[PDB]
Amino acid sequence: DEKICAIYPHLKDSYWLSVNYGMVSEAEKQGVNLRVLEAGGYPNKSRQEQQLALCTQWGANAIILGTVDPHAYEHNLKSWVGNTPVFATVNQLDLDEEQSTLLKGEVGVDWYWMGYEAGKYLAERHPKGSGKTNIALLLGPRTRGGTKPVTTGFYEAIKNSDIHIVDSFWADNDKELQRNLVQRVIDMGNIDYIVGSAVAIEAAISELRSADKTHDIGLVSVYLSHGVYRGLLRNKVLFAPTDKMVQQGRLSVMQAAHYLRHQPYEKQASPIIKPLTPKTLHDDTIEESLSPSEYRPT
Amino acid sequence: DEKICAIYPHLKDSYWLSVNYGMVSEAEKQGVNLRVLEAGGYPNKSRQEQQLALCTQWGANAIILGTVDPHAYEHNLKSWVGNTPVFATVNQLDLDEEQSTLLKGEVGVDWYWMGYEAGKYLAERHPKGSGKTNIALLLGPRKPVTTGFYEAIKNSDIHIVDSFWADNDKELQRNLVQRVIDMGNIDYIVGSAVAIEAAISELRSADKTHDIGLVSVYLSHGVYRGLLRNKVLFAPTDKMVQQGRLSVMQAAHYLRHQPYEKQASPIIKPLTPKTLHDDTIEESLSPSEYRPTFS
Amino acid sequence: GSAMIEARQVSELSTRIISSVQMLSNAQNEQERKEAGRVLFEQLESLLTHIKELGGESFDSKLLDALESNVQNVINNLAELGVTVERKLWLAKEIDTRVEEMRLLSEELEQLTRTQVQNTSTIAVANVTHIYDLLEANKKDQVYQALDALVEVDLDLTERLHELHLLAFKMLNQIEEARTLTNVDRIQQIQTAFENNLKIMKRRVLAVEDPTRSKQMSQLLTELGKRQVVFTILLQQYENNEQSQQLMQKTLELFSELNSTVNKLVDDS
Amino acid sequence: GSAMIEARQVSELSTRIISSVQMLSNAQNEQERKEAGRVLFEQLESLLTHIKELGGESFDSKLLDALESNVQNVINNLAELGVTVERKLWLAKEIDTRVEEMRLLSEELEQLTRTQVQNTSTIAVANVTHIYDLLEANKKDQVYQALDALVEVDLDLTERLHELHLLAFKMLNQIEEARTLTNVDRIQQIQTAFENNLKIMKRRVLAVEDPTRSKQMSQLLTELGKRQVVFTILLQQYENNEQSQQLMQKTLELFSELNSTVNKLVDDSN
Repeated sequence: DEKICAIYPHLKDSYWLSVNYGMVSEAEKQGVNLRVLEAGGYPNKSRQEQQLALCTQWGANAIILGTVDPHAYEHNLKSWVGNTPVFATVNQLDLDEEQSTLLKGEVGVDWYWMGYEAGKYLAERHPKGSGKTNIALLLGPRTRGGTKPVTTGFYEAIKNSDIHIVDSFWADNDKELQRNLVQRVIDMGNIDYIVGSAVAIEAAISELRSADKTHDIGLVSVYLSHGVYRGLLRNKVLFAPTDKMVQQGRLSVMQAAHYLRHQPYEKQASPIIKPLTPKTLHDDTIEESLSPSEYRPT
Repeated sequence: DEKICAIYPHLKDSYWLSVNYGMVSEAEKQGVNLRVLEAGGYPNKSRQEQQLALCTQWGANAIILGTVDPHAYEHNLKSWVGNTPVFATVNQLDLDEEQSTLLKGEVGVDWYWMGYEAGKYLAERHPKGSGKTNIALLLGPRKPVTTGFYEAIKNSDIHIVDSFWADNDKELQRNLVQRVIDMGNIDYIVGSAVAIEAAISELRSADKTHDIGLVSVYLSHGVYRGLLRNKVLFAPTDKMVQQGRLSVMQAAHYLRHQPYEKQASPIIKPLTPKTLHDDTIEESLSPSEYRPTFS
Repeated sequence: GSAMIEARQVSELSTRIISSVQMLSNAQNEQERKEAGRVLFEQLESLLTHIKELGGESFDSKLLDALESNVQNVINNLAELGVTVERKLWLAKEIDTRVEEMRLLSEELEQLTRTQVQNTSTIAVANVTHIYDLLEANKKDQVYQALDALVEVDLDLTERLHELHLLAFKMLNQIEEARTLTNVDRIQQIQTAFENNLKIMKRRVLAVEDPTRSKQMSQLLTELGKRQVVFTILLQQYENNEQSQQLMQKTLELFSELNSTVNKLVDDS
Repeated sequence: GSAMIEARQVSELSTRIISSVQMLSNAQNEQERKEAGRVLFEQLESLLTHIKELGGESFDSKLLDALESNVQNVINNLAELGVTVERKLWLAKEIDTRVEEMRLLSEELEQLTRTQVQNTSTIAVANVTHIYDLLEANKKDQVYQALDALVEVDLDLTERLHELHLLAFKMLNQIEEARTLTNVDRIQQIQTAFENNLKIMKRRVLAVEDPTRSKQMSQLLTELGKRQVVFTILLQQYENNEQSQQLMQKTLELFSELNSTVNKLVDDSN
């Protein structure tokens, strides 16, 4: 019986459909009172500010916020929640010296090590000299840890080796916009591998089959999803770094549940990224990653 | 490589996707250049007309027509197709004493029996004296299918509470199913394949599965997969796929001066969960992975 | 006599009043309306003094009656016109406000149904990925069941939502079109449509995947159903403008009538 | 002398005309137009005769020059409203026509993509029914193969076409709204949204596997793209209306100048 209000940016990804299982399951395991309000979309800032204000009205002691933007409540958070202590759940929450006075704990995995984990897999599969390998980058839009954060990460792990980037295509993470990006890729010709979002890769899986190049282009994800997973389970996908979502959720619940019972909790927590391959699918780790089946967001 | 042009009333159905497989398959054997057009919906009477014309402009040596309405070309068929020979396909095409000059053959099963089979199944399971049985009829819009079902139940203990009429849309029929589930006075639901296909899902969510019997009046991949899981009881197949092959065989034969029977009408084969004959299914439903083809 | 001196002014004002009411009819905010009203008030006051004076140049009991009537009808006409502009501004603000609210609501509903669509697909991948592990262990009896659901519920749900989502999208479009609707026929068409479409979604929504979400939506549809007034208010805006037009027409007809009388009074003088 | 009865007869026809134009500009068909025309034509000819008489009684040149322009300007104005009403009716009929042609096309496209949504749906059930026979004959390796092609093919496609249908639907809705659009803003908003949705679909459809249907869909989108002018035409109606309303406001001003001059002529003569 404790007021904990989780504010997601949406609940469409399997990414958050999982981060959900994490706060949910870690809420009945700590017997707290957690309610979930999803902004319905990233460009739905106005709706989150209100749901954020709705949380307070509901009387939320501490609220776990998954912002639809880092610089959204940078100079205003308190102005929507007051003395309420906020806990960043999955995204960077940049506050001011004044606003910051609210943040008591924050979970979040530096994506740099997700791109790194991905490039490391290919630099180890194509060591310098092994033979020039042309690759295609289909990461995502041009902001939310889908570029420079992951890029530089990927870039580093790939620099001193025989892996060349033919090019890179940006586009929102809509399956259709990415599919289009994949198709263009298949048409180029020199592409050996495609490293992109779980969205991109999922599309590539169907596109490579529909175009009989299933075994001609290797798929490497920059994160995991119920789709990219099934692909690993069927060699349709090669690699994929899992930043354990289900657990990333539990972490946030615990953080606030502890700060509200004065127990010790890690201020700046972040699970450890685990490398996954077609056979390297350790059950214990996929459990703290992707939600169960037959399940349903609650 | 004669030109045969087939015009269906639509192609949303499992029933018509199947008729299609049959024609495409048959065309491949007969070695004829088939072309398929589809009015897009029974109402689109006007669009079917333009398509008939479109067939003629293509230079169709023969036209296999699946009319959207019986009397749609009763007095003007020659005005759309001209003098090209036409073959009635699945539905009854009524023509004039001047128009019939064009009809050189016709496949098709009378819907009266399609329902009769449903009536007999229920009646032969609940005979006069056995005990009362209540049923709701989700037969779609608002006839032959009905008449037959009625004539095949008047001498048993099958009481028809009411027939909830509506268009053959999954969501529209689903709603009608739900109502029935609330009358709590129903035992068996005898409706379209669409109705039945929906019922399988609604009952599964109200544990009424093993509480309400589903008796469809025609086949659909959905209804069949239902009989194959015993989640459906009856289902009369008018062998859709065969019906399609028949028309292509009829036409190509006419154009080649070969022997063929004009009023070909398959024998309706009854179905139950226990008696699933492999043959009947191949000459009734399109194969797995088969997608509508038009050339 | 000296009547022709007043009569002219009356004719001069008559033409200014007619100009002033058009100015007023064009008012777009509370100020423009107020200033226009200011000028219209003065001008009309002047018209009344000259009409009064022109009345002394006659003793025909019947004629002056008619005159006084023309005067009265002109006074009421201009006042109703004013009432009309007052309403034009009220109804504008009120429809924009109410439509904005509705947009927000139906927009949320459309996004909600969308999210359900994408969850339902993700869970399909999973429900299948589970058929895999279930198959290897050879529990073929279960794999059978797991397939039946994948069709009876998992697959069948995907269509249900696609439909719901189309209805919500339709609704959202109707609301988006509503804020600038001025065609009486169209307003009624959408109104009838919007109502019927809300009924359909009210029950089609009850049979979704999660019951706790069939509440979120049933609530949004309740908030929207209560907002259906806006269409009647759109018809009220239609009628208000219609009447405004008719009044301005009569304004001209009322003045050529007033002046027609001041002429006959400038003769018998 | 009798400049009065003339100047008054004019000042009256002036206010009598202002109504005849507000009527003509309101005509909703070709019959009503002719009518208003005559009612106006008559009234105008009278005014002219009466201006001749009144104008002959004053031998003031500067004023007669002003009266000629006054009368001419009024004529020019009524001639323009006339044109304006011809365009009004012309446009309304062009819009109703062009818009119906798009609605039939858009409707077909909607039903066409709806069909593919239903097929893919059916086909998917048929494909799962297949796995049933595979699982019975315990052909394990195959069962896995079908499951794979249930996700990579059926599920994927379903979502794929659901969207295509959504877009085709979104377009029909825009067209259903087009017919009665009169708000210059909304018109442009719809106009841009139409072109964007048409580019996207032209794109999406092209990449779809269905051979025969990819062409049909493409054919419908091309026919629809060629009819986009209707939005320009809708904006022309916006414009024509603004002109008409602006002309009629000039009418007052003009008949206001005419009476102001005739009165100055009266003062001169008498």
